[PDB]
Amino acid sequence: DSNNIKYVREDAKKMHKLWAHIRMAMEGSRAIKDNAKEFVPHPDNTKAT
Amino acid sequence: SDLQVFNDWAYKTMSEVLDQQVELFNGATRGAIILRSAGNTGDLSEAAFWAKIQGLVRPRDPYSNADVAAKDLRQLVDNTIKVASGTPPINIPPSMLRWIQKNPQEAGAVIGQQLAGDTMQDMLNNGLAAGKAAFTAGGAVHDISAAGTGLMTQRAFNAAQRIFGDRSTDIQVWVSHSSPLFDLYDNALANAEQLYVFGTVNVRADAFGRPIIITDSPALVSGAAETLRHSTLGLTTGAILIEQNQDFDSTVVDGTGKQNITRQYQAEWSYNLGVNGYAYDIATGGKAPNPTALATAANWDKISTSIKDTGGVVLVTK
Amino acid sequence: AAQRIFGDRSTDIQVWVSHSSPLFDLYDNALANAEQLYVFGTVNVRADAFGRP
Amino acid sequence: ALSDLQVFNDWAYKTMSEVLDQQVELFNGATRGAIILRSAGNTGDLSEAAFWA
Amino acid sequence: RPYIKFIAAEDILNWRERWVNGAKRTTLLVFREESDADDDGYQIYKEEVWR
Amino acid sequence: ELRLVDGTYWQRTWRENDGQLYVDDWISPTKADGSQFDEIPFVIFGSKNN
Repeated sequence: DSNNIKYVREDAKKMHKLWAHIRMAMEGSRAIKDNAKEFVPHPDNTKAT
Repeated sequence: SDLQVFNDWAYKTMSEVLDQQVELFNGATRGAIILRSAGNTGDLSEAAFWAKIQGLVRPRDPYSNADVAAKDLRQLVDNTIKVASGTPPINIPPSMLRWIQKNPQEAGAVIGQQLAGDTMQDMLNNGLAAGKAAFTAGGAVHDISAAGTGLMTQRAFNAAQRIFGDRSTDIQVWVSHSSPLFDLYDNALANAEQLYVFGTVNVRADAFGRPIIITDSPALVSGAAETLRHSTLGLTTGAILIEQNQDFDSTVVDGTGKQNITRQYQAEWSYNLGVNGYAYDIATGGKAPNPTALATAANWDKISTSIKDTGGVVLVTK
Repeated sequence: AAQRIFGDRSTDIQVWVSHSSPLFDLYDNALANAEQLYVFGTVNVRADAFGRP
Repeated sequence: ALSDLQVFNDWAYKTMSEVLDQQVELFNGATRGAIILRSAGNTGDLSEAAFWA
Repeated sequence: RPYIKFIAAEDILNWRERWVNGAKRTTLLVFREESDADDDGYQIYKEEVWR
Repeated sequence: ELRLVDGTYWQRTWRENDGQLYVDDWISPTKADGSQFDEIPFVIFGSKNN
């Protein structure tokens, strides 16, 4: 948060999340299986280690 | 929280881009420091010009000219050393969305916005250190430390005017550290000779129309505790030149055959650095100088026959 | 001296929130200008630190 | 004289490399079809055919 | 005569886009062309052309 | 950079070439007849409204 040309609005930054999920879902299955850890939680994190 | 659990990729602006002012190029310092993008080959770039003949005009004896010794015209050679820089490998965290290309959490997405500022800082610091070293080697240094506190209101600047002589009009930028600036403010805020008012205690100039540009470069700070020294240097037009070689580079690997995916990132680039009227002693120094090598005197030979043609004066205050 | 902190990036300091008594002491010091920094008209300046209110 | 001056020798990068020593243009067609070059993807490490002896 | 080509998705292998006069313009574009040499025999070869 | 001061449309440009931020002098694009502009020629369409 500096007086710089690349300052991004705090609201748009939060929206980037939903934007990223929407783009990830639209583009297809392969990216969803690349972000598996995000979308599908591991059934056992103890095993995930 | 997003730390080690990574709830929202949403990048953050308070990524602490840098901590020192680095916008001191081209119009920022009235063309005292030039940052162009012009690549060149090799590890050097020398330009040869005609030297000023010393005894061009001579007294004459028309009654008996007798013999007159012959004279030849020479060709001095400047220099522009090429400096190499790089970035140590950075272990990209597994939470980074490098595969995604929708401006997400890519490896270079965060390191790039940090690295722009850090590259600016490198160029500025190397330029300032090289300028200080060259001006010291050329004999254009004035040290004001035994006169009381060490820094005066503007009498210190008048000393550098004395050093540079009658052509001192061409000096119009004073790059200095923050501590000398605040000492100058304190001296203004308690004036022994009453030449200030409340409205004019915050003037950035030096009573000659030369703005004082403030940076916290570690090149301008020497010593510590009582041996603290601050180097403020006055630059002429195009005193310090920094030409980029437009040779940026990057690469991203992963943790192959590792317990965790230790993704890494390296970057390497280069630029040409040449101060006005001085030549880097490549034979005495190295092919790709270190920051210490640039800062070391006797690696900077004075080419011009007059100090006035060389651009810059170093002032040292405690 | 406070502005000495923050180094070069100290111009971004904007506001000096303070108690009344320090301001009144500042007024008293301004009225007692041994240094020649004020006249009668410009002695009640609220903003003092280089344009900082 | 030329000693006072600094001589700067011209240089260039021809961005070309010597290709090969022996002749390989004969590899197909040039030798009346004696040696033929095809483009066939073959699995395994072998290819067998028959003609009923 | 002008000849309209057809280039597969797998053959286009380079394209560079910049601003020329401040507009999205295509500067570089490289694609692959594939031919079968006219030798004297009956064999088939795949001579390759890059534009 | 699109800016609007005193009812005038101003514009800049920042370019990044190997870790450097360039800046262009402020310019005011003008209409064909002249008279500059009074608004920023940028519209943000969205699902709800512009």
